[PDB]
Amino acid sequence: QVQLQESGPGLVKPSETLSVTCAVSGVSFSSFWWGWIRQPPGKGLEWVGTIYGSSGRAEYNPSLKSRTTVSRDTSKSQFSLELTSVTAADTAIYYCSRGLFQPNGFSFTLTSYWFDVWGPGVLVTVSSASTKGPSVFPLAPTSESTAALGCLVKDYFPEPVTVSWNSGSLTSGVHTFPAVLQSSGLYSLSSVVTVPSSSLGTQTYVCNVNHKPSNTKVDKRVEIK
Amino acid sequence: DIQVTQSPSSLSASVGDTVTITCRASQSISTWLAWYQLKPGKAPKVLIYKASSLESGVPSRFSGSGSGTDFTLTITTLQSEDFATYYCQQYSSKPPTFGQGTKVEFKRAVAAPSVFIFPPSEDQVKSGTVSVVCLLNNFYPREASVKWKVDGVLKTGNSQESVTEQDSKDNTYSLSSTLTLSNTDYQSHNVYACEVTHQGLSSPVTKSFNRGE
Repeated sequence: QVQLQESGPGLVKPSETLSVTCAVSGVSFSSFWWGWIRQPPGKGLEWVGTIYGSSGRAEYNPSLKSRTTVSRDTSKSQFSLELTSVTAADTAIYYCSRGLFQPNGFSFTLTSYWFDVWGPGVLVTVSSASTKGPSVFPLAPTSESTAALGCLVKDYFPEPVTVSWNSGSLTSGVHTFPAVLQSSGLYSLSSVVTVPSSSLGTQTYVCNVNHKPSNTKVDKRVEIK
Repeated sequence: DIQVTQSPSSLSASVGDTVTITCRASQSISTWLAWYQLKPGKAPKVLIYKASSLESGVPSRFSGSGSGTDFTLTITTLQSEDFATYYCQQYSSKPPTFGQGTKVEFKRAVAAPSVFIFPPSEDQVKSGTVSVVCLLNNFYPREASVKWKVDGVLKTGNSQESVTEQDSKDNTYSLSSTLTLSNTDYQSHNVYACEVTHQGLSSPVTKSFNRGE
């Protein structure tokens, strides 16, 4: 019935303004209250703000009020969020939602909001780092039945990189780890694969690493030294 | 003002189980508590509002109870699609606040990590900056500890860990720990060791190499 779709720039520079918009379909936009909720990587959910579709009256989380503006465009069935002076603490999946509420039993007062429908959300990352393609180094191993090899994919920005093994033909036993942010501001990860030890001196292993934002492609051969 | 604390933060379960998640509010919130289900990369979904009303469409195996400060989400006879992260949320008073979340992950038989250590390639050595990588492959449960010892000296700082999401087929985790050093530093020591602690190992395993072998 109700559909919601967030959109935004995936990357915002520090101290600049983070802008995200939600498109709504399938309902009378003006009849409802609309909210923003965010989830920073590795942290919990945090309500940002809510706005009345009709009047445009908005409510903010006290933690963000000094930096936050929520708006709406009734003709477009959209509402928007602007967060100023952003830092890395503002890196988060930003969700739009509908906020419902009801009379709480006491005079003139209402509950706050629960959220009955949410969009899939959009990741926005705050960083001043400049685009950079990765460096790729072989991770080379043999007296057990299986052996591990891999590729270190280091010092790139922004996410993502894709890693395949032998142009895709090698898929089982592969673990490409979640990238971690270095104090550099650059990402690093390893992709590893376990293979039969007997195959080490006979088969070829190459990791294929693609980083679209820098138009980088590296093929690196991994072999025992 | 009002905070809500969940328990547990992590739950290991298997399909068929009946599981309960508790939510405690820092002060009374009447019945104004909602429960959500979150799966990686998908839209959050509300399960329960007003502490116990089921949202239409949601399976009746979900149920909520409680009032005042203490609340419970119960999933009876868990299905595989129910493995997810659950959040409670009070909406008695502004701002709405959420619990820290309960991740329900798949239980399996204990499996010791297979452990590997990779010295830096000669290409990386020539670059002047090196990375030593320790791999812990396909283990369960998630809880694992890695220590770096260089010539017997515990190295703290200058390493980072990364851990995979639970494997959708075999229910295991894998972990990397990456030690970063100038080549100059690297070259000034001999033995590099990765020492690993895990429930599946009755004694800790140490994988090491001699620089240059």
